Amino acid sequence: QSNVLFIIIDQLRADCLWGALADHVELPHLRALAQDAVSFRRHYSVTNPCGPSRASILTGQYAMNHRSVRNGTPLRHDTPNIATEMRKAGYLPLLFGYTDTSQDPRAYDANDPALKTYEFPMRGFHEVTEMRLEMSYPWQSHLKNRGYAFDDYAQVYVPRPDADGTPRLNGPAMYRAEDSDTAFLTDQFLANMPAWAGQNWFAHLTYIRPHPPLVAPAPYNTMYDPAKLPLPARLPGRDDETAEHPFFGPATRYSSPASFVLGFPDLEPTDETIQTLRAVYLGLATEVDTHIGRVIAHLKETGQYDDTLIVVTADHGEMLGDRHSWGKMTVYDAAYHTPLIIRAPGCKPGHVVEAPTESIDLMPTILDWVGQEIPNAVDGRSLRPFLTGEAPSDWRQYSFSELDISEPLDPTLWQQEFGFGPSAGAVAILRDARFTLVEFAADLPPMLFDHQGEGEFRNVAGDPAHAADLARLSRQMLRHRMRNMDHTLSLCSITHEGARTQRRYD
Amino acid sequence: QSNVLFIIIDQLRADCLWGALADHVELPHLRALAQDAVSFRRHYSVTNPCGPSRASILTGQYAMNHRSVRNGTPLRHDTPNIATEMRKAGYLPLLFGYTDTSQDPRAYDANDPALKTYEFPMRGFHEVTEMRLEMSYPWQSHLKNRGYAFDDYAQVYVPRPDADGTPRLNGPAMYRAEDSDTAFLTDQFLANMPAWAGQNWFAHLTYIRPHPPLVAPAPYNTMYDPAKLPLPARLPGRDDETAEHPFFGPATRYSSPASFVLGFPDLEPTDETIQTLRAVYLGLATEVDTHIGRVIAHLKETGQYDDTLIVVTADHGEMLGDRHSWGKMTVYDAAYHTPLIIRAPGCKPGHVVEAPTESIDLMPTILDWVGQEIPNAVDGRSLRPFLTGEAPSDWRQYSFSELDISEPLDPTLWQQEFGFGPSAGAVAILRDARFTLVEFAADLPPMLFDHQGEGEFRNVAGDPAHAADLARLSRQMLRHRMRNMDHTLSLCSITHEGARTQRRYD
Amino acid sequence: QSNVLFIIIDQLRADCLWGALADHVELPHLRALAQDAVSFRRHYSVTNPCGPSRASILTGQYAMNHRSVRNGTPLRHDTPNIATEMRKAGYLPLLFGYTDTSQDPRAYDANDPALKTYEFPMRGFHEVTEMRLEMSYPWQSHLKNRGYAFDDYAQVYVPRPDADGTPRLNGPAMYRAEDSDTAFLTDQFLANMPAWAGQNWFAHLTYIRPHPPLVAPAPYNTMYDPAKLPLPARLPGRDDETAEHPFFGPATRYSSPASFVLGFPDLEPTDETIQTLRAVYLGLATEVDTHIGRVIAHLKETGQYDDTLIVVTADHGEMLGDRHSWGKMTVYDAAYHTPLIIRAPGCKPGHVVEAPTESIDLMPTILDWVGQEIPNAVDGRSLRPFLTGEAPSDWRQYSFSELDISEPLDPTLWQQEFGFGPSAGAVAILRDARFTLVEFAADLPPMLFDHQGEGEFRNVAGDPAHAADLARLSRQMLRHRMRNMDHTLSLCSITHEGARTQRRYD
Amino acid sequence: QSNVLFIIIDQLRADCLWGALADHVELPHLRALAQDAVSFRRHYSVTNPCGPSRASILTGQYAMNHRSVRNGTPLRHDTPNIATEMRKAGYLPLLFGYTDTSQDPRAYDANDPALKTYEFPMRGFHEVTEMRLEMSYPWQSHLKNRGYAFDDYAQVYVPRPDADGTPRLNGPAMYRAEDSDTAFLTDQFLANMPAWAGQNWFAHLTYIRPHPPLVAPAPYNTMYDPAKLPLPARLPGRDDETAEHPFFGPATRYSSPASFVLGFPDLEPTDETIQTLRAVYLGLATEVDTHIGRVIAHLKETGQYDDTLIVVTADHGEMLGDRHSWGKMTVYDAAYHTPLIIRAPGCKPGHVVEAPTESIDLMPTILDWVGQEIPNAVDGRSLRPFLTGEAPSDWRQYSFSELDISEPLDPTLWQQEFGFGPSAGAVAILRDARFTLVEFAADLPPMLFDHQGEGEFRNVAGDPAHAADLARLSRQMLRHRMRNMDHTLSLCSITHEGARTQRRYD
Repeated sequence: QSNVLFIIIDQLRADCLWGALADHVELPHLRALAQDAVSFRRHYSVTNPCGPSRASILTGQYAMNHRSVRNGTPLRHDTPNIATEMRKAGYLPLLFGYTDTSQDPRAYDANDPALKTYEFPMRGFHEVTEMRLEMSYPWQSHLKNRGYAFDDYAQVYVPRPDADGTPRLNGPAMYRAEDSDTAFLTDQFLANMPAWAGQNWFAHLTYIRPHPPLVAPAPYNTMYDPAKLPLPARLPGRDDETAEHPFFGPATRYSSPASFVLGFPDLEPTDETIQTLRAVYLGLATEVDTHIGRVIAHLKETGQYDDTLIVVTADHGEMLGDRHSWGKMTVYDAAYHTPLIIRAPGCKPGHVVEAPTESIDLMPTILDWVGQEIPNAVDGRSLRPFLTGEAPSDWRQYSFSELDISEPLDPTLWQQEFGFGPSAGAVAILRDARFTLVEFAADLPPMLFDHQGEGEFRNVAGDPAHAADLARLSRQMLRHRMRNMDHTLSLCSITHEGARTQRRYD
Repeated sequence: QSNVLFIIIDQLRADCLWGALADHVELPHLRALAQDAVSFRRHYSVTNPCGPSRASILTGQYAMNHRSVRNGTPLRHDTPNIATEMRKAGYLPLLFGYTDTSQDPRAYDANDPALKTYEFPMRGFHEVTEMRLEMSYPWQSHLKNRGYAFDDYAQVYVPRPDADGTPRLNGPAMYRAEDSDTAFLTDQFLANMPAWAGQNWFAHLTYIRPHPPLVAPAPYNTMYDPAKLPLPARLPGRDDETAEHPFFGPATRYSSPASFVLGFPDLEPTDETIQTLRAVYLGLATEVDTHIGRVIAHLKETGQYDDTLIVVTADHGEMLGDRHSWGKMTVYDAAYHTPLIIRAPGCKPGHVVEAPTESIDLMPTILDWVGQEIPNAVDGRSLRPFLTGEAPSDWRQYSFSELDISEPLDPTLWQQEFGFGPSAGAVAILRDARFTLVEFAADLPPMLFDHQGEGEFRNVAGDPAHAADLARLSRQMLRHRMRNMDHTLSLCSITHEGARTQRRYD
Repeated sequence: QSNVLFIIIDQLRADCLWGALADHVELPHLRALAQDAVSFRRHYSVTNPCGPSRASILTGQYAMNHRSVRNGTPLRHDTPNIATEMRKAGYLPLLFGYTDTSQDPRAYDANDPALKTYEFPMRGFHEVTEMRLEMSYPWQSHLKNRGYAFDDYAQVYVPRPDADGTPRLNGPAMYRAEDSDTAFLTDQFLANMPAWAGQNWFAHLTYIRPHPPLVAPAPYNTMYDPAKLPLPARLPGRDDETAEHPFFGPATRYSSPASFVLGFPDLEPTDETIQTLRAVYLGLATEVDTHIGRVIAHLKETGQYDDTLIVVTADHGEMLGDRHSWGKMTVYDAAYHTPLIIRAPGCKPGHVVEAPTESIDLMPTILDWVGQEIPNAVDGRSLRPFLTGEAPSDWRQYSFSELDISEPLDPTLWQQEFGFGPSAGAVAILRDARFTLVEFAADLPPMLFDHQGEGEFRNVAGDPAHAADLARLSRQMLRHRMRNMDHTLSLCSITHEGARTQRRYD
Repeated sequence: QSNVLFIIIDQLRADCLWGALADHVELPHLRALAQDAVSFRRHYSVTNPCGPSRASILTGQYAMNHRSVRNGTPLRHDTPNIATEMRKAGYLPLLFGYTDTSQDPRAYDANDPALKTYEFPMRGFHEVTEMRLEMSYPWQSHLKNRGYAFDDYAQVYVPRPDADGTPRLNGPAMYRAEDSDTAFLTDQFLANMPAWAGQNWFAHLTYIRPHPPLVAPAPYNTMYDPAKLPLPARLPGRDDETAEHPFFGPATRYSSPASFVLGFPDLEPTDETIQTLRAVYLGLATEVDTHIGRVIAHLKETGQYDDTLIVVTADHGEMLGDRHSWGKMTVYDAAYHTPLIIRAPGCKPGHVVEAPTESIDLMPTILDWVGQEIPNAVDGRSLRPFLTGEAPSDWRQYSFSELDISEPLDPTLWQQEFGFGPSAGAVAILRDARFTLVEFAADLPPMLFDHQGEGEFRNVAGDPAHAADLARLSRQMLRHRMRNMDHTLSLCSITHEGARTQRRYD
């Protein structure tokens, strides 16, 4: 009677659902859901990459609090999360896919498998289908049982070359559409959900696609013509990007078209190459949509659609060639701006939210809706007021994101160039109505983007005419960090009668 | 072979040992130790009051990390501390006094005595003598057994009135000097240490005095003439103090001479009153000094002096009427500037350190000296290079302190006047060679004190001529927060072979 | 290169593989494995029912040590088990089916799903396929997706009635053979194991069948003619069984043919009924065998058969009408005597073991073979010496089993009749070469079965001619309990240099 | 309002307070308390020695359950004890002395001081004064400060030799009576208890004396003439003792007069020697008595006597030359029979209890009286009904004791002579109204003592006339083990609504 369906699409841009790229991709099921629900237009990931972003989404805390700042950085074992809190509400959190959680070494034996991968499922989640990108054993066994020939898992991602053996960038995937990673995970959800109907269930479905190595099964590989797509938003050359801030030198080098596909090691970043990858990515998104329609159809068929809290989002964005860069290890909005659709029984269908919302607001929304206590450790705030077309009077007027550009055992390109250590790798972003401020822990100058001017296309931090804006935004950023320190026990008080707690948000 | 003697005097100002007040107080044993050891002249508490400031000293972390931000705010049970780490080195940490540790409610039964007091001993410490200000059962029993008449513990702190019954502000204490709180604790140390000689011991001895309720046993009560003491450093009136920044309104109103003594509820803050309290305070510091000489004499007599790491400091300072304020719930240096003497076998005797040192540097110094691994959670750095007259090239160039002006269950005077909640109570101080910057989490403007100008006697943050200094120092403060986030697991990495760690400090 | 395949068949009698019933059932794959491996002929479960038996098999301890004495009795969270110990060896224990583990309430939130079922998976096991008898959600969803009509899970177990609607006892199951519980679990193993090939895997496959509610899909339902089967071994009537020991009154009443099937509430225990249930049970065993052949074929096809430790056993026996009783809540051998086949690279193929072996010997055998330390808590001993046709000189000369006939919240039929409480429900069995002794914690007399006389068909404990045998066996039983008390820390010693441990078995 | 005073005298025989030795020793304060309270005449320790016997008293469990079976054998960290349970009731358990608790290696760092001694204080106890026999640092420091000359702690226990330097067996102790171990501990209790008056306190005071090395300060050393004392109860020679059962060979050889004193390595067990040790022991018991009178006087003086639950007992007994043996590593009653006096407001003064009581009954009595839930793990039963002169109808009809004659790292004299390992060291004793039965885990025959015949002076287990009594008592012993298995979670049940518990005791 009270179900929770939490879908995370890895790496889908907000502008593909609504915005600059929306008219160049077919997303009917996601657009039909938005039409029958609440869409959040100013929704941003609080951190990057995949690991820190998921840690934040699943714990409801900023990276400065949860401290799983990089892929492989452990998360404290006693950190309250959506699964642990939903278990207190009597739910068995069902997992279809991955959580990308780096386990606490203090909670396991040194030789335990859980400490050998940063793709490991988070404490509290009950895994029904394991579908981690680097280990998709059920999907790999499915392809082997289907009669697909592959001596290595990496061979599965190589696009089919031409008849003459010539490698083809947008060549169809070695697997048919019905045997794809997207189709298979959806099939596993539909093979396991029927018996859960009637009881209160919590299902967490995580789609990797669209995501590198970029390959799509027939007909999605060529469904979109690269020649009819818009070119990425970028300055004329890679050196013009690096000229805006020295940070962009390592950023445009971190990822490339050559690292986003398998079988093309010497791949040149030409307009033909860039547009092909862009078309493959969009085809993978239409494939995800198609399979999401089947998930929705199942809820309607079982009469469970109206009695379910549906949460659809993307973990982080993707540059997609924008600003001569790929991936999400950068400071531009496209790496953080993510779609968010929430359907709840009695919500305002077709309602569009313009207020800044954060990835950390998801966990408290779910707990609020089920009627479970939100821990004080949670930095995020429930989006429930927005569901009935309203809003809280004391809402955020800016959004905040973090990044870490250090790696403890293998120094990053930024560390090799600028010479900072792994305690000074933190980057912070503050998105104000007019400005975007970027501040580094390391000895790198701030970035300032004026949306009333050139926007993200010009770093104006060195301009003395913007000194008062720079000082005001940086104090606003300083205050945010001071107002959002670890609240696990900071609102508890030791009194003569015992320990007494104060609720963080009223 | 390797002993550790860690003495902490509560509320002793740095300027009493060396500085403005040094010539008005006799501290021969502390000054003799400084002459035979290393003195740290720019040593500051990283937080306040007692509880937070004790949590920082004993954990080696900033309050932003340990999160025991106010008296009664719980400290995480799994937080590494000097006692837990010394236990790994094979030491039994002996406690003579108090730690003022607010226990983790998650680690105890709801009705446990440990959760009813914020004066409770820290995990790992083995208590030999209990001597917490609000308790002191061994000392209270010593007083009853010696035949002192008192129906309430609060009666013990009331100064002896005149023969005619007239209350006397600097009246001698009810107890004789040999029966005092200072004498009794020293006697308990000397009644228990003889059998520890020969074995490697770690003793932690904590003197409350000098500390309110201000009362000194004969002859200390009147040893210093209030009429011959210098007046406090202050602006002419209370309104001049508060005109500098609104924070000082509630800050000068938080403590008073009337709250620093027992039996004078209507006590007027006259110059006669202020100077009397100041003379009583200095008399208690001299009595602490005489008893510390007995502790040193014991080490020399047993031939344990040369083979012992001696650490002598104060937890925090005391305004003592300076700037029309009392206590340590403020932002001025007198509340944080603390004496620090370190004697180690082979140190440079009489060496004076001018580099900025922090209270969090004590725990890593002890661990380094015993040869025990310093946890990555520790924000402080070992002072060991300074002991042989050297100094690390990458050492601190500024000091950092924090305060919390909010109370979750009982709103403070600042909360009542300024309207902020318990998530916005944080204050931060950055002490640069020239400037001191104060920044609030709440919507209160910064403070800026120029030490080449009027010093602390003028807040220059609103002066346009200091706008560039203000912006530069605030970025330096922002970077400090970003460079010192929780390091418990942030330097650990999940690899294909298991979890691997990176050492924080060089 | 070093794999572990651990198969548990729930409720299969030892005499079906080799013995009295072997010639009346086809088990070719299990018999082919025995021909190419080591068979253990005197193998007994140390406890009953399913829960305590599994607890013992998975922990390697007697019920007197693990204390999970009934279905629903919690097992201590820190109890070392095969999964926790295999995780230390670097294995991810893969679960296909169930463990029937009652979780520790001290380790979970009061409202957690893990505390609402005693079928919950054991700590350390990674569940790939959930197949718990009372909740087979993947199998129930498979039947629903296949187009099977059922409004209740209990309807799935009702045998197909005749054309005219007349209920038929050995009617075929509502599901076809390819859609059965046995077939489905085997399919899930084969859908997930291919990608594990090459790496060291540990797979735990648990078959419920043969087990009530007795129903078999076509053609297994009628494959064996009830008219050509031998009748159960029993005294002439139910009252003759109860006359041997008053214990047998509640035992023959606990289970019945009517409780072993669904859709026959008034089912009479006629010879026609008893033989039909017996034929259905044997058909379910041939179905299990058939699917085990597919598991073996997969290992051979992948070239993983010779490099795998294969362990095949049954958890507990089944009375199957023997002694006018059904199930395993009794003291006769048929309830405990279980098949055991172990194949290891380099073992003696076709070797038959006659020495008494216990269910607790499985966990130490696996750990020994992988080269992982066996905890001292483990009461069982490695069967590795028997694999090369040898045996240890200090082996057991008797086997030991336990049962609990109390229920804390709902008093059993034994408690209602004899009037004992839930601290006196323990029963103990000692199987000597000649005698079997049964001793009760409650005020019920012992049982003594002389195999050189009438065997289990006559309780001779009241015969004064057997007083010396009774006294000798009871002292042997007393000594066994005293020699097998909780060894978790009893072999550890606190010394002046620290804690030192002594290995339980050399 | 509700105080708990728990005094434990180490090694005081029951027959010294009332019985065979009572007329040869002055115990006025203990006898005055018995006259104003309830005395338990059939009170026995459930295990031995000190460590196991202290673990049973403080946990309320049999050694078969708590498993700290020898000195140095760790006790599980999560074992509920009197201190942990009293902390739930809001009490701070104050310790004056020792608990002799072997800590759990799983709960501490490998190098922790707590894992280097089996005299370490039990979890939950708040140590006020440390006074363990192998340590006693406060008492050793009291001795150095008072000016006693000793270069080694062992020199303190050497009796003062004659003027000519001739060693004297009953020579006065080096220290004066006012400086003794007994006097000093009492002084520490009285120096710390005054400030606890008014509040609800729980004080645990543990006197080592009477206990080896046997030495008494003047005038106690010679207060009793060894020539006027009765000789021990024994068979004529050592070989007569050992002829009764081979166990007594190593048991009479384990301790001797030479091992019960310091400075006499070649001490002959003559009647003069034996009687001298006996007179010294009785003199130390009289000195314990004088100091207990001061503890009682304090309660009366403060008006806290009538409002306090007073529990006075001994941990175990002492052979004292009886049966040619010393100490408590034996099976005779003198090693277990201990005095027990309980005073509670409203009890029947002068009431004498004859029912069998056990050391495990103390913890549940205290918890019951304070109104705190008794855990199911507790094997003991509250003695509260007996306090008002009543007796439960389902009370004990026999008492049960255990011993362990094995040592994991250093094989005992029994292991060396009989050849059994450290899993077979358990001994069990059952005291019936007429018989005493002794059963070994190792292959040693039982002992049977008829109290209507020769008592303990003849082992009658081999007599055919006692074969039926032997079999009956051994079944009663078997049933006791089966009725008292670990109850930590065995009465908890996993249900569809969660975990539900059943109360152990009626």
